[PDB]
Amino acid sequence: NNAHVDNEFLILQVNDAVFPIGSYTHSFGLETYIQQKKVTNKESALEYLKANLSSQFLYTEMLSLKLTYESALQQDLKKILGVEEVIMLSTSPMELRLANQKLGNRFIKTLQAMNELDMGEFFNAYAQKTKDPTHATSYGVFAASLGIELKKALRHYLYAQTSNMVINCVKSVPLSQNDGQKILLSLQSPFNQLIEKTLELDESHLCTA
Amino acid sequence: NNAHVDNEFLILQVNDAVFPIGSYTHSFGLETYIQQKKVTNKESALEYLKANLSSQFLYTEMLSLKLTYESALQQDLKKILGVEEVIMLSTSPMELRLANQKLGNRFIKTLQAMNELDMGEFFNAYAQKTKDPTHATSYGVFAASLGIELKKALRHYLYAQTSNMVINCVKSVPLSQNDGQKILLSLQSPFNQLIEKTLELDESHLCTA
Repeated sequence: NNAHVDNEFLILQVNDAVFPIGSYTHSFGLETYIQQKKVTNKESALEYLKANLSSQFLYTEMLSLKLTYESALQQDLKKILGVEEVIMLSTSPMELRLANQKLGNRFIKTLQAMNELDMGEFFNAYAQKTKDPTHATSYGVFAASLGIELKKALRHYLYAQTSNMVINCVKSVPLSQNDGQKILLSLQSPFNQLIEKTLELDESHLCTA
Repeated sequence: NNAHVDNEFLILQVNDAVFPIGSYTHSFGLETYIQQKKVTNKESALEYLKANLSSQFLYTEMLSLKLTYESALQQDLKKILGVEEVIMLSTSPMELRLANQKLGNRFIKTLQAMNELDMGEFFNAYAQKTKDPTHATSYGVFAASLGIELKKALRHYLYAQTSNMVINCVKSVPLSQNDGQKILLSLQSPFNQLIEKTLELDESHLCTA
């Protein structure tokens, strides 16, 4: 059914800022750091981003993507829903939880609206049953369902999220556009460290940051 | 010098809509098609996009990217400048030519502002000598200079440009966001056809559409 679908383009399409699912929620956490004088320049923005990437973003978002990808390969819907339950029961404040659930639901619905894309029965079942989807967990199931390699799936998702984080810093601090690009370049080695760490973690580390 | 640079992330970074070089110029050509009732819905937008992609966008933009990539591998700056000369002497109207030159200059300058990225001597020389850079021609030299595979370089550039074309249609016609995503999905096979055709063409085809 997916002979006309090229995963090499589809992975760009679903990570594009124009993929119509709403804004990522990283700006929620950043808002306090600017008002309270912590993030003021390129250097302190870089510090904040490295710290964020290696804490909650790693132990919740990135890890959850890996876990639901791996569980989807095993057709273990119970484990996927279990992961989503842990995340929901750990996320504060409620406004952020609701924003995250909205984003996950919109990701699933936007895929389903593309009627000429067959997500397969396991994804169909996941979409029918999910109560607390997130962008990362639904994306993990999506990537596994289409046979997209895990490391690649992680790279594209990580870059897209981080581009959003950096542009939030550029607009909110504010910084020059050139400082934004220097930050993104500086984060490439951290990105590789983060992906390698993600592959070492498991359910026992979920939401532990 | 580039041990800390990962081309797999850099190619996403330079094709991101936030890469600070200004807007792509595809909307210039589209403006007439909407006012004059040609592009009115998803189907006619798809028709217009396929036609555009396989005409001037192929025989000027995509081909020029391939030509300057290949010439950069040969360290043939004369041929690169020759390609840019042909394009400049073929582009109408003057407002679009100036917009294209501005975009090419900004692409080069934005790369050069990232002081921790070494583009290499050949790129340095190209940047010193170029008179009529374009985004596609400068990107070709950039990709070859960093050892990014041609097909990959073409895929990321083609997707980014087409995402811009489709969102212009979504906003200007206007269309629903879902129709935009259906169009992008429908263009994946055309994309592969376009890349394969680009690899068959040479200087004798440049600007012939």
